[PDB]
Amino acid sequence: HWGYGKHNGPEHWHKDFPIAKGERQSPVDIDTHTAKYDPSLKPLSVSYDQATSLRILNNGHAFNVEFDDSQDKAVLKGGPLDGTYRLIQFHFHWGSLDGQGSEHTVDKKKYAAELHLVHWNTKYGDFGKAVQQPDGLAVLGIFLKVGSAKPGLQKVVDVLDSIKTKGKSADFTNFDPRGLLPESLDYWTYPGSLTTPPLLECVTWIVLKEPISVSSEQVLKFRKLNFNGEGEPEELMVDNWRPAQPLKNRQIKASF
Ligand SMILES: O=S([O-])[O-]
Ligand SMILES: [Zn+2]
Repeated sequence: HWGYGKHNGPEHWHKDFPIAKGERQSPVDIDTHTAKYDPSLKPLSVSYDQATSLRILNNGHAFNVEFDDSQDKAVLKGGPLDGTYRLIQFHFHWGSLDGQGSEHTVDKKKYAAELHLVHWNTKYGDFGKAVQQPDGLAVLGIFLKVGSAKPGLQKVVDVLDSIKTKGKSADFTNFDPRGLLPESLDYWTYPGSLTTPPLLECVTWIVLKEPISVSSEQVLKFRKLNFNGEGEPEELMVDNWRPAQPLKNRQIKASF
């Protein structure tokens, strides 16, 4: 099965998912001198006051915080988006070391981790239908740098103990995604895909300029998770990041 090891790593995915070599693959390197300031791009609109977190799950490649997406409770609009995108889940990508973890890179600079807030276009009625469309998904990308602790993240840090191995889930209600957002909403956008199999090219990437800082110890607990199921040989959940893919003439636009 696909994973991040030498035998089932990103360099092998193409065999099972040929799209791996597609035209709008993610992630990419964000070259700051090359991105284009586009003045016709609107401010992002993040309405998360009504978000309904449900549970946290270890799915073997990361941990997903899942939300009730049966109604327009936590949504994203504006920016380069047309229509309403409902928040479904959020997860991270992190490294074995603080000098790596992020998927996206800024001027070839890698951050300690990358937060992904996954949203789906509501005119397609369900997540499953949306991944089949060019504009089915909106993914908010936030970088993590090691510094001071992030208040807002501790609730997550605390439950990781209960979902140590693959297939474990925990109740995780009343969690507010707002405590994960940076002050500024300045962004870069490009059309890309899912960063994990099936790597479908259904994403409008929205990558935030301003990183959020988290402490060493916060980051250390992510690294305690296991890719493996319970009663199996232990394999620490580390470096679950896909390297940068060719931009192939796509244009990266900037809101600033
Ligand atoms: O949401 S991204 O990792 O496919
Ligand atoms: Zn992701």
